[PDB]
Amino acid sequence: PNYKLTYFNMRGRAEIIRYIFAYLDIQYEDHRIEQADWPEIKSTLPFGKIPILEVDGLTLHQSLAIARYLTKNTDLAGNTEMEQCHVDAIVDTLDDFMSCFPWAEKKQDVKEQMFNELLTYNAPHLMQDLDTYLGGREWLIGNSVTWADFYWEICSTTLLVFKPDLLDNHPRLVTLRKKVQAIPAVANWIKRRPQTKL
Amino acid sequence: PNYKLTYFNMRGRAEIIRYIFAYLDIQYEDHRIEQADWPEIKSTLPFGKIPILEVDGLTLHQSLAIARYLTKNTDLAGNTEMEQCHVDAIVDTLDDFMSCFPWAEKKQDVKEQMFNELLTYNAPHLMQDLDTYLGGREWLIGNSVTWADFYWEICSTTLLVFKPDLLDNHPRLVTLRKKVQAIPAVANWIKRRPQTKL
Ligand SMILES: CN(C)CCCC(=O)Nc1cncc(-c2cccc3[nH]ccc23)c1
Ligand SMILES: CN(C)CCCC(=O)Nc1cncc(-c2cccc3[nH]ccc23)c1
Ligand SMILES: N[C@@H](CCC(=O)N[C@@H](CS)C(=O)NCC(=O)O)C(=O)O
Ligand SMILES: N[C@@H](CCC(=O)N[C@@H](CS)C(=O)NCC(=O)O)C(=O)O
Ligand SMILES: [Mg+2]
Repeated sequence: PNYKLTYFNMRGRAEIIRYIFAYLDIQYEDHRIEQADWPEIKSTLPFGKIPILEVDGLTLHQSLAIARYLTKNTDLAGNTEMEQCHVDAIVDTLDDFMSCFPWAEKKQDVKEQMFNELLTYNAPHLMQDLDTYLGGREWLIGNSVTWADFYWEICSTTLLVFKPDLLDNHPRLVTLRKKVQAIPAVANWIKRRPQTKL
Repeated sequence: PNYKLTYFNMRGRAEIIRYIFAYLDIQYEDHRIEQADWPEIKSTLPFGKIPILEVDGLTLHQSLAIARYLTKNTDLAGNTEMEQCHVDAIVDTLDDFMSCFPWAEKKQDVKEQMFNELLTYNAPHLMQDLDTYLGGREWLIGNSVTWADFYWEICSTTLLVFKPDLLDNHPRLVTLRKKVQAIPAVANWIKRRPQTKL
């Protein structure tokens, strides 16, 4: 099966998919577009949003729907039906927060305001909830790595760009990040991927 | 299993779970709370949000994570892995849009203006995408009903409270609502359920 992933030249919402392809050792075309090219592609898409994944002439959309599809019947999914629910719940909780940021805001003063509010007021409480949820366990769900751990690592990486001191009082969440980053397939991708801010 | 759903006295984010329970003929306690008992329960919740589902003492959160868990290994989920991806993608698309509305805004004039803005520009754009995606086909995904159809009907029911003429130029989306509402288990629930605005 031939895979083509289309997104902007960033980690962003597409990176979870990039991690999953790397972990499962699946070859794919990593198509990165400029904003100048986007409107022409946008107009042809059913819902006009990216990332999209083309699989055998069939265009999938929604990053987490795609991530779930790719991890289905693999070791990145939950090991029980209930664990799969916990995986989906943690990912959605993270996705809910990341989606609050006005990534596409053109007015800089309004953008900086919102980022500062979310990072200063809201982010610390999410960290507290995540840290308590993890407890003293090795991974977020179950006894082995899932794509929820991937998603945590990806979200936290972007948050740390704007607020470097986010996990100062959360050593266990730092440990989880480093374990995800230590997985060979993930480590390899982290080193070779295009180095962008977001 | 012993199920207990906790949410406000409204359809809201919980209604998709209530539809699935009714369609699959699965018994559960539909616990509806007032504002008075929310702070007490909120403290016991790992992530401080509802709906939540308690399954034999084990708590679950995130409405769509719970919905997907309940539809596991049924035809409601989608027949193939690819269809299940389409189902997930449509639901997330609808959920993304419904999440844009300022449901908890206390400034009534601000709320009015933001609702009007979303219903005038964004809603019609999404409706055209949904309508063309459905085409002249019977259901949104595949040959039979999925919980994506349920979710469309639920979301559109709330949207029609604020803009009654939203689907007046989309007869195919009106037809889809009617088909879902006519499903015996859904028809029974819609008659039974408490009457609320949202
Ligand atoms: C052209 N520019 C204005 C558009 C670029 C959009 C952008 O910066 N996307 C972006 C950048 N960083 C994070 C997310 C994001 C949003 C929601 C959930 C997410 N999860 C991981 C990243 C992520 C999204
Ligand atoms: C005053 N406050 C305590 C009540 C706020 C509850 C409320 O109005 N929630 C609500 C009401 N109507 C729709 C949604 C909603 C939000 C996001 C995705 C959704 N999908 C279906 C409903 C829905 C949520
Ligand atoms: N919930 C969707 C959201 C996708 C989305 O909104 N993507 C943004 C970029 S991060 C986009 O397409 N922006 C360009 C546009 O809206 O025209 C997902 O996770 O895929
Ligand atoms: N993505 C979550 C969002 C849940 C959510 O935010 N629910 C609202 C009520 S509809 C809530 O509990 N808000 C927290 C609060 O204001 O106390 C889900 O779908 O379950
Ligand atoms: Mg979501």
